[PDB]
Amino acid sequence: MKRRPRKWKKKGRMRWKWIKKRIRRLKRQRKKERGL
Amino acid sequence: EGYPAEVIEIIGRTGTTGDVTQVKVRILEGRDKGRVIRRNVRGPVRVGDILILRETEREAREIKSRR
Amino acid sequence: KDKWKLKQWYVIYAPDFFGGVEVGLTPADDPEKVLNRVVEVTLKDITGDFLKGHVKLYFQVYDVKGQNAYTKFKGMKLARSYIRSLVRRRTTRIDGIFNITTKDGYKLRVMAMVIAARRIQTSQERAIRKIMQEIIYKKAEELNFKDFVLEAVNGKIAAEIAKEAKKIYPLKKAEIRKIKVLGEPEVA
Amino acid sequence: KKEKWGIAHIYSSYNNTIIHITDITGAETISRWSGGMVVKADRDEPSPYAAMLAARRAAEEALEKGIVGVHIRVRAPGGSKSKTPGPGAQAAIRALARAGLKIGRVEDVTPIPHDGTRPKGGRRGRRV
RNA sequence: GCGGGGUGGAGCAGCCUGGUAGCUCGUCGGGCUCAUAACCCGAAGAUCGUCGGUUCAAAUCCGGCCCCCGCUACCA
RNA sequence: UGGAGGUGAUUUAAAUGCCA
RNA sequence: GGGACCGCCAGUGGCGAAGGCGCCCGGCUGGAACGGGUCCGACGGUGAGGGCCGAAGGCCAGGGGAGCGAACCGGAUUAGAUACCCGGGUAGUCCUGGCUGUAAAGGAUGCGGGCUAGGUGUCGGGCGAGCUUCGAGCUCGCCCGGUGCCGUAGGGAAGCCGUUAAGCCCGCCGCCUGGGGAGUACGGCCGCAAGGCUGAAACUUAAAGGAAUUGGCGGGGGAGCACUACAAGGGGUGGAGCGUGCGGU
Ligand SMILES: [Mg+2]
Ligand SMILES: [Mg+2]
Ligand SMILES: [Mg+2]
Ligand SMILES: [Mg+2]
Repeated sequence: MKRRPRKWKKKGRMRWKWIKKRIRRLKRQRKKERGL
Repeated sequence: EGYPAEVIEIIGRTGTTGDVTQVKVRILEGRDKGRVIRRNVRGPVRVGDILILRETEREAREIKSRR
Repeated sequence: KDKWKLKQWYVIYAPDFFGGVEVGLTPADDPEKVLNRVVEVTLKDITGDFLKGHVKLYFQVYDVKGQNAYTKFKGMKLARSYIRSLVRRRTTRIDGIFNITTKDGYKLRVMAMVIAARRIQTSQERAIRKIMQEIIYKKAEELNFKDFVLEAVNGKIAAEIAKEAKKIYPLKKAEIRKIKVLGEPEVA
Repeated sequence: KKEKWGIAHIYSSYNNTIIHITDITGAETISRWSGGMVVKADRDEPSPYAAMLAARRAAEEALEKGIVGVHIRVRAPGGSKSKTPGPGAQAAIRALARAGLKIGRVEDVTPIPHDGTRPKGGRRGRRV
């Protein structure tokens, strides 16, 4: 996903793995969701 | 039942509340009569007392090198 | 109890080649049952001088003639703690596993081992292994079965591998370890 | 001769212990004692105490039928699990001889594999 | 054709086997922490719809009446 | 003198905190 | 009767471009180091777009399904617990022909050349002395190669590097230019799918990030205490009426 490794530092945010997985659940959508 | 064994050395005090005492004693009579074992006792003891025990085969569990 | 108290005390014999020397007591009711149990005993107990204490042997019965089970050889094993006391750091064991057969037709599988004094690269190792296989092949063509098992476990072949393998590199405790039988021939 | 002999297998665990007194070849059982038979609590199912008790009673049977002296064979579950013997070893063997039966060759036969199968847990261990 | 419970503020436990409504969420209050919640324990709390019978004696075994009422006659 | 690497072990139920 | 890995010797040990590679024997097969008064005669470094390999995971089929087992069904635990613990168990892991081309793919350090202190081990080869059960062995020097540690000149914000530079000099190449909104948006390109490569802007904020320094703390580790701590003992308050101090009305 063209990683940018300044984000994993978990300082004032949330994990990165479990944000990727949630962006997929919306790209799979705006692709499927009447993006036809 | 009445078996006495004689205290020949005090070794240390264990127990979560500092109560038992590591003491290597000798049995004096019986099917053993001469084997020297390892036990923890409750109360105060002096080197040279005459303790009774009741199993002559319990072999109490070892200490952290007394220290 | 009768199930217990109806048993009957058969006796076992050392196999014939060792020289019959009684070993062990076994309880059993009817002679059809005790014909495929096995035994383990040392070598010390059967005409054994102590320092062969760490050898271990096996016989299996093959017959029941009136309170006698005449045994038959089955195998041989060393002591695991014993060899454990050899392989230390900077020692580089050497393994060898081989199939041979015998004049009289018994074919067997043996697993003999050496231990060097140091570490050595393979091109001064594998030659040892080739040498062992060679000087065993030749050996197992002239001897009957019973006599072959005699002298290896007597402690004799060791004094020959530990002779023609030294001619590459100094070593310690060369010897054979475990012997397992495979089948038995068609003749006789 | 007149030398009746036998073999005692002793199988240990973290959770119980087992004693098996047998004939010479090993195929004919004589007396069998466990840990779950004598004591009750499952804290002390592995204690050395039940070990002793059952392991004196075992001799107290096998001593009548005719067994005199014994060889020992100790073993852990081993295999694809823990390799350490239970602490009940000296809980039986120290006391077994004390029950008057002799001692011969004594050995553990702990089964070890040359690269056996997969252990439990997996990539994170028993994550207590 | 029937047929069931007829229960504290709430789950109704407990009914031939007969004397203590029987525990459980909830209401008052007391403990521990610094203070809160979890946690602990006393208290309140109906007393079996109701008229009875049987029953020394009761929801306990049997009935009058009535609360609510829960299953009564489908596969092209 | 100080580490530099490896194998094992490594423990019930324990949540949260106005105002300058 | 089966299926799946090859224990301990094992070594900052070897082999490879990187991912990786460890039971034994026979065949086939690529590369590197060394020793070489051998031969060809500048035939080189990098490298846009291009082309190949690339753990595990998913998927196309066909075979195989021991142990291990997301999904899924049970008992626990709990204020709850769809998580930790336990008993089972589908897909996968396994074999043949494929597409996927994703990693902390980490020496977090692109690749070639010259030079600039000394110390200390260890694998290969070789040369030189000694021994030597004379063995393809065992010591000790010295030359050339890989893999380790300590530390001068110098260098860096400091952690620290030190001829295997992060020092000083000559080449070519790819990226970065507060922080998020964002690896999203719209558009094209390969994929059977899951997805992968290319990648902006409006606006919002005054700073996010690094290296070290004292202290507080730690359901981190050592050393040492105390009847306002426990252990071991003696006597009590809580429950009654009353004296007396607060709360509140
Ligand atoms: Mg960065
Ligand atoms: Mg509170
Ligand atoms: Mg816990
Ligand atoms: Mg390019």
